Amino acid sequence: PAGTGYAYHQDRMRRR
Amino acid sequence: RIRIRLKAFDHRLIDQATAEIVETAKRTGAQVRGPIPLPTRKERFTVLISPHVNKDARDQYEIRTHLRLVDIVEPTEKTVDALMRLDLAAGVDVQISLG
Amino acid sequence: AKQSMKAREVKRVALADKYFAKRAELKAIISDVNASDEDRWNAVLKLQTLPRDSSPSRQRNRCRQTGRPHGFLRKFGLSRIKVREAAMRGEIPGLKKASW
Amino acid sequence: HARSTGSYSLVTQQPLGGKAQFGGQRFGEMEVWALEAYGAAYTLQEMLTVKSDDVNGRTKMYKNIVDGNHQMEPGMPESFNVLLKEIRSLGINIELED
Amino acid sequence: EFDAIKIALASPDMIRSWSFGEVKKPETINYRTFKPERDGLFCARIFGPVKDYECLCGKYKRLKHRGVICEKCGVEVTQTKVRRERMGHIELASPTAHIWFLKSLPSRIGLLLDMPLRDIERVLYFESYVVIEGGMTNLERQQILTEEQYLDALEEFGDEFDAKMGAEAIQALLKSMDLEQECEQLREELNETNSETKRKKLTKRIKLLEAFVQSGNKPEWMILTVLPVLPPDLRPLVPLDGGRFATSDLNDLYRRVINRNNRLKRLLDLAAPDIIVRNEKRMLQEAVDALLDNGRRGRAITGSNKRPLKSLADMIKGKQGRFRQNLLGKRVDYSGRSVITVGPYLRLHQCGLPKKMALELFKPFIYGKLELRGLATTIKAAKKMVEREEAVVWDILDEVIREHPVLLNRAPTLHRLGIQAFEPVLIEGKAIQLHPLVCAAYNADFDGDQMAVHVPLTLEAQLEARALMMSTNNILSPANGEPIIVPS
Amino acid sequence: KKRWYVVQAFSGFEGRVATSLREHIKLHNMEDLFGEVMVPTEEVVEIRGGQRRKSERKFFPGYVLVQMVMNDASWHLVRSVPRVMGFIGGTSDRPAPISDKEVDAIMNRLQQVGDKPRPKTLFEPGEMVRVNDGPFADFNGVVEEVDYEKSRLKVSVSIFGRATPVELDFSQVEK
DNA sequence: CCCTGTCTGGCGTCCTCTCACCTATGA
DNA sequence: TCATATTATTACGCCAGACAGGG
Ligand SMILES: [Zn+2]
Repeated sequence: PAGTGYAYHQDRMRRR
Repeated sequence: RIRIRLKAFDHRLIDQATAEIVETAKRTGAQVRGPIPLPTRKERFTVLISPHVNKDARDQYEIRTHLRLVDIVEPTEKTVDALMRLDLAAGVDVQISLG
Repeated sequence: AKQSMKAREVKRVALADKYFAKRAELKAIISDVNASDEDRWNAVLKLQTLPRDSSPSRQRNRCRQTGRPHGFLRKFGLSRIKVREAAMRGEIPGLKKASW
Repeated sequence: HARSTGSYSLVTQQPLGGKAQFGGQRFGEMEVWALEAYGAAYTLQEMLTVKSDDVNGRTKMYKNIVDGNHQMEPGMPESFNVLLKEIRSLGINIELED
Repeated sequence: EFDAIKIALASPDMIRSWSFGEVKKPETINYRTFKPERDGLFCARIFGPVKDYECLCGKYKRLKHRGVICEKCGVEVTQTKVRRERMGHIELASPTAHIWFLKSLPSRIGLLLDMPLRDIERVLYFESYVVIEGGMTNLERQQILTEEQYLDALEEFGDEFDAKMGAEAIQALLKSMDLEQECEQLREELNETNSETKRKKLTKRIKLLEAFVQSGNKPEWMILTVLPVLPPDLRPLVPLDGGRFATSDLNDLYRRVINRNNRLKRLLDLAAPDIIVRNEKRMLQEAVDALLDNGRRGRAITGSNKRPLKSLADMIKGKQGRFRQNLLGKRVDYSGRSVITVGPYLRLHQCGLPKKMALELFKPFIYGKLELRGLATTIKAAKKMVEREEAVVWDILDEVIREHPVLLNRAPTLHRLGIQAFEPVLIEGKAIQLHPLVCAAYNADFDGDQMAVHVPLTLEAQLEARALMMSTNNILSPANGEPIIVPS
Repeated sequence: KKRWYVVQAFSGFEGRVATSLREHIKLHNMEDLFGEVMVPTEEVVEIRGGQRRKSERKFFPGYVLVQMVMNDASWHLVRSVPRVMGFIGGTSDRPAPISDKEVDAIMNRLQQVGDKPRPKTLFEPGEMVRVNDGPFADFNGVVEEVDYEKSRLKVSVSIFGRATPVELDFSQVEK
């Protein structure tokens, strides 16, 4: 949840 | 001594079974007694074949239960246990009895 | 036979299954010559109290397929007619037409 | 030494170590830190799930590479399931919620 | 797929729900043949069949009835990796308290039952008695009792009096410990005192007392009643080159716990006297405590020769546990390693990479390229082609290299400039040619150094190697503003 | 009066510990301070039929019973006997004797569980019998019919992919 | 009762390569 | 071969953390 995966974790944290 | 009572309706099948059992015995142990044929049970049945009435009209069926007495005189370690593996033909009720 | 008859038979069987231990015991008591008279009497009365369908001499052997009371055979559990059919079809093992 | 796909170890489904055993180079801990230090996230995900540990993930990967579709189905490291069995074999009850 | 990982205590119902069969016999394997033991540690019915979709003994040698269990085999019928997830449970005859909750500093059972560690161990190793709701006598609940203290009490309070010992007694104490009641008391005790030391001693006890009530963790779950066994696949029994089995240490630990538990069940069958079953339960307690965390008790047990054998907690902790050795750092396919050399003709986004390493690291891309053209048909044909190395696979190799970066890595990577991505240029040779300016980033001279190459497989990883980790992108050191591609 | 005590030896060298203990007694001639030395046996007899000799550790599995008195000299004597760890008791200062009734009950139970098992061996239709005494040995099977009056068990151990219902004895099989 | 020696546990660098050596007992 | 089950060396260097002792 830092690099390229920060967009993925934004998406997963938004979709809860 | 292990007495073995083979019972079946088909005689050929029974014979086949007996031979197999003998084979199983003879490789492992020694001095198999032998396949002794006991008397066959011919259980007969009469029935009226008409749905309603005609008494002289009849069918007479029977079931021929064959017996084969195989005996094993010396039960070794290897022999008795072997029985579990060697699978025989279906519709043959066997009945082993040590002593 | 009817469905109803079959049902009745089943019920009877069930009853028999249920009450066997007690009934048998009662019978034994009644028989036992080395026993009290009063006790025997009680046993006899006790038996009466129990349901009739509990008796095994109540249930009739019917065909397992059709429920036909007559023409029954024990070995097959079937009435003659059905037995014959089975034989013809090959459905009874070992059974074939006999001649001698 | 070089390795595309060789044998795999038994207790933790990761490649073997060394040269005589046809093995792969240890992508150690400080290299994991050095890829966290960039923003390389998919490179590290395939560097410790697809290329290394997950057995269904790497067979899906091998079919996808020989068919031209560069894509990974991630899954879970099997050695993390080994961690669950070793912690769970104590009196400790570790799980995975939701 | 899943959010947070939850950790809690393991109830005996929870351990029976994990399990698939009670591991009774300690007998590992047959050892003269190849078959295991029915039913020992490495069972059939409790876990699964060694062979995939096969009854190990004899039935189901095709794919029709997956599941049937005959009486001749006492075997399940599933996959070869099914035993790796399945775990067994050992019905410990005598209760044994966990070593992780008895000696953690501070002990979990030490600041919960308000009893000193020294006194806790005494009773736990059958060397001291403990009272539990005596009755109308002159004795406390936490106060312990010795042989002389019990003997006199035995003749005194022969009636309503309870004074057990070991984990059993401890368990009862924990079991009969009203958590909620203690909270208020502790809270009231903290508000009715001024003692600095006491305040800190009371706040540390009430913190672990209210935290236990907040969760679903019971006080009687500290003592182990249904010991769980790790999956065989995770405690592997492989033979080395020869005719003997190099057995793991956990099999020694589990086999001793099961040997002792069988002895203790037989002695409780036979009604042995008190001192025999106290030594027997004490040896079981020490065996369980040695299985879980070996050596936390007095001098650790050993098999061969004087070196102690490695337990479960030593499979977790340390430099060589699972975290630091298999989960944070892993061994990695599509990777290579060789000695570096200079090659100053390079541009600083590219490095030299040998043809032999290039044909080994890029075997699946070459297979995919060969299958696309139509030169071959099945995969086997392609593996024979690159095993023979014909004249046409080098053009395939120059067409899989072209725009595909690789991660070069010098072995002591200290900062992020020690993993950089290049484009390969193929080398007649066996040495990685590395552009010289980049050497001042790696701290790489050329006195015998070695570097590892890693291949970004997927497409997002090729783009991360080109857009974040490319060597043209690292021209300033991240520690400051100074350029790291300074001419050396 | 000499009371009993329990000694722990290296389990497996127990008869040699007992012999060395008797010999240390007759060396240091404290003959009035030792009565006996017991190692408890069940006398298992099955070395012939089924090579196993009734695999059962003759309880106790590593403990030596000594009729003794307690002086510190005799305590040092028993712990100076080789391959002896120490006594088993409440403490190491004054180690613990057993009792009277305990020892009595122990001996009685040994004999009972000894001689020949016969104490409620009603296998019944369940569990899994393991025949080992007689020809058909090293085999498992269930007992459909049980005959306590005839002291026989109608077990149908699976044989050649079937089931052979035979009548065996309680000592011929194993629960 | 607040300082206090004293004792007990818990750390101690990454990556790689070569070689040899592996429980006793026992009627 | 197939169950039986654990003893006669010392020689790191801090550095926290808990514990009985005493003015
Ligand atoms: Zn099977």
